[PDB]
Amino acid sequence: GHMPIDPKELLKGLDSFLTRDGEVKSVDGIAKIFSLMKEARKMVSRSTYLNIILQTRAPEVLVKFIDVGGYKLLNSWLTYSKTTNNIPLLQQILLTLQHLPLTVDHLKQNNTAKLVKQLSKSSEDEELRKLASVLVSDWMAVIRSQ
Amino acid sequence: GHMRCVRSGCENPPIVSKDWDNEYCSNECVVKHSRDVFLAWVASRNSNTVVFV
Ligand SMILES: [Cl-]
Ligand SMILES: [Cl-]
Ligand SMILES: [Cl-]
Ligand SMILES: [Cl-]
Ligand code: NA
Ligand SMILES: [Zn+2]
Ligand SMILES: [Zn+2]
Repeated sequence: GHMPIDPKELLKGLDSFLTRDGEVKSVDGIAKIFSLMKEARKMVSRSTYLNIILQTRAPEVLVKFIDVGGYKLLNSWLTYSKTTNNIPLLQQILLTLQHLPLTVDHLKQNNTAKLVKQLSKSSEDEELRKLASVLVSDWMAVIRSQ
Repeated sequence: GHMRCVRSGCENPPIVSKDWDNEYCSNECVVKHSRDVFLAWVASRNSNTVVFV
C-alpha cells in the first residue's frame, strides 16, 4: 500500500545529470530535476533534491533553477514545513535559499522573505532563528546594493 | 523496514507520519539519513581502494 523512498535509487536515476560530487552539470539537467521536484511530496525526496541544489555551484545553473519556478516551489515547501513545524526541513530550505543567488526581483515574487523574517523573530529553535537572522541581513544588503 | 528507524545508528521504532512511510522515527533522522546516503553515493563515484565491492 506504500513504498518508502529510496534516496540511493533517486540519485542513481540522476546519474547522467550529476557530476561525481552531485552537482547539476547543465541547464538542461536542472530543468528535468525541477520537473521531478515539483512532483516530490515525500520528505525524503525533498531533502535529497535540496542536497543536489546545495552542492551545485555554477551560477548559471542556479539562476535557471530560479527561473523555471524553483523559487515558487521552495515557497510551497517552506509554507508546508512552517505549518507542520518541520524544523530540520525548514533549516535545509533556508540553507538552500541562502545558497541561491536571489535578486531583488526574486524576493518580490512571493512571501518567502516575509516568512523568513518572521522566523528570525519568533522561532523557538536557536539554529533556525540564527540562520533566518543571517538570511534577512544578507537580503537587506542586496536591497541596499541598488 | 518497519522495526527500527532506517537511519544507521538509530534503533528507535519508526513513527507514523504523512511525510514518509513508517520507516523514520523523527524529522531529523530523515535529513541525516538522506545526507548519509548522499555522501556514500558521492564516495561510490570517486576513487576507491578496491576495484569491486
Ligand atoms: Cl514496505
Ligand atoms: Cl515523493
Ligand atoms: Cl506541499
Ligand atoms: Cl526532529
Ligand atoms: Na513565486
Ligand atoms: Zn511497508
Ligand atoms: Zn531515527
